[PDB]
Amino acid sequence: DNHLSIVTLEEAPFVIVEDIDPLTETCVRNTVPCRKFVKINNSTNEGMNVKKCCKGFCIDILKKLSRTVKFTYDLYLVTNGKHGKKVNNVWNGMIGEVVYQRAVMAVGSLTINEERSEVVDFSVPFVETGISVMVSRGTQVTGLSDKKFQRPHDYSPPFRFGTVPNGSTERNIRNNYPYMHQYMTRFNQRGVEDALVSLKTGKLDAFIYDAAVLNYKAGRDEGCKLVTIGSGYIFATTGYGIALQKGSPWKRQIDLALLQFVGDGEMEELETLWLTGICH
Amino acid sequence: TRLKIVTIHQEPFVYVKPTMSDGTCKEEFTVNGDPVKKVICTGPNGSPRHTVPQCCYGFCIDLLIKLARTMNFTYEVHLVADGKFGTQERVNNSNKKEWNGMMGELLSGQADMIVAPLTINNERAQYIEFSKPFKYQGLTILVKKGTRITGINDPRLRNPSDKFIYATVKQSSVDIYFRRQVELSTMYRHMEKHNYESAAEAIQAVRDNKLHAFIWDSAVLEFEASQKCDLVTTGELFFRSGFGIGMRKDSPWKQNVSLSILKSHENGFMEDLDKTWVRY
Ligand SMILES: O=C(O)c1cc(=O)c2ccc(Cl)cc2[nH]1
Ligand SMILES: N[C@@H](CCC(=O)O)C(=O)O
Repeated sequence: DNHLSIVTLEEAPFVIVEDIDPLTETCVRNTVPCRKFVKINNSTNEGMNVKKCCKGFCIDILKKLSRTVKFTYDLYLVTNGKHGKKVNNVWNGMIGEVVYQRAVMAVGSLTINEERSEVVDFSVPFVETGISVMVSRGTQVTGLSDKKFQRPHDYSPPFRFGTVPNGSTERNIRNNYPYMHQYMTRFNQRGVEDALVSLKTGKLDAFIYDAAVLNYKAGRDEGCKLVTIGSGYIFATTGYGIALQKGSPWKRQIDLALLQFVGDGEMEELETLWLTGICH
Repeated sequence: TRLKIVTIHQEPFVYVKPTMSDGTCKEEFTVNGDPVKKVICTGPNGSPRHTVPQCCYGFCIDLLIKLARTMNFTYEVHLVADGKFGTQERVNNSNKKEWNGMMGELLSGQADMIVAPLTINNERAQYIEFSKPFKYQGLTILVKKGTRITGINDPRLRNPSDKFIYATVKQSSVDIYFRRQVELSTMYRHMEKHNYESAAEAIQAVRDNKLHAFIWDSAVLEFEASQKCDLVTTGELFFRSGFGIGMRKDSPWKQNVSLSILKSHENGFMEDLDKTWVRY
């Protein structure tokens, strides 16, 4: 068939989830239908698929691939985890939906890394990302190898920095910098908006996270007081890709379509439309 | 069994210098103090193309040495005989199209791998396999220190006049890219009045206030701003893409080359090459 199950995850501006208009029960404008499984209560696992609408940069990518590669789709939001983590040797999140064949492809702010590429096939990257470091203007740090991060108890008071756990950023820090990682779990942040609030009010000195999201947040920080270090510098450069099952037949035609959007200027215009900010 | 690697002279990714009078490579050192790793690469210097052994080094050579040790293969390097990256050109009589340059050598089996700053794009990916990018790049603008250009959407570029002259290299990949985009027609028309024959000449004209802005590869331009401190890059990158290693379809090395590149991004090896060869 060419009707595909596709999974995504909310993360502005890549994927933004909205309520459907109640009278019409239709998604209009630049949005597309998506469903999210929502539990009735905490005692059992009975639940309802709620009809929502989805928009954003990755959704515009999905709409373009659907026309060019010639498929239709049932988009749903992942509810078992987030982007993807191997937990007790079992992948959850969007990666897990693809590994375990509930989804033919995962679309969103999904970072390409080595361990995920052993269990899924990724498209070419369609947006550059990596790891950036956000601080309040004036906070001085050189990069991920700053001694303040690498050996934090060499300093008094110790530098306060954290990430949002369970994604590719935390996985990367765990693999390369064991002391830094175990130190920073004290400052784990539930999500990006918690972390920005913690920075602006001096409860946190630095927030380490996906470069594409941080550079977007910096570009519309109110007051332009939050900045990424090194003028938007990206460590461990990679990209977001579409995840497909190993050996998927869609991979070649998705890759070529994404590269065609690059060569026709369409990727440039989508970045300008969704990822521009006022601050600089 | 020895992989035939083809590459091209393109600083700072691949430098090409003569051998010493005994036929060895001269001992040299990087800023960081480490010895520069050099490999012998044969190739030329309507003329006859006498192939003679030369020295090759830089970002791409460092990468090759790492991939070879990592994936356990031996290699011999030569310079592309016609000196081109690779475009499709019509054979005489309008029979078919044939790839020239590194692309033609890879497809005809004169090489097994392209290790070069080879832009990933749709036309090439139809015919060869690219790794995941080993370097994410795009276009930026080189200007005299002091000059304020926000990027490709700056009014002095969108609304051109003789008061602010900008240009690229004639018949380069950039020139071709601009010519194909209808939304850039106004910009192409101004550039074709002023395009230069080589990057070196355009960079010199920026120095001598005959060109106000040079549109080119960001990696090259950041390398240039590192050296000559009267020039800077300015504005957000645009028309982003990446360089990939090129292999033939269903080559047995494709997946492991890509995983090794992802690994080297994630463990800081690639950022270390960026520091050694691209920025200062
Ligand atoms: O891959 C291509 O076709 C191509 C064309 C260029 O002019 C060029 C210039 C500089 C660099 Cl670092 C890479 C390049 N790649
Ligand atoms: N994009 C990341 C999530 C955010 C992060 O961990 O930086 C991932 O795919 O895991």
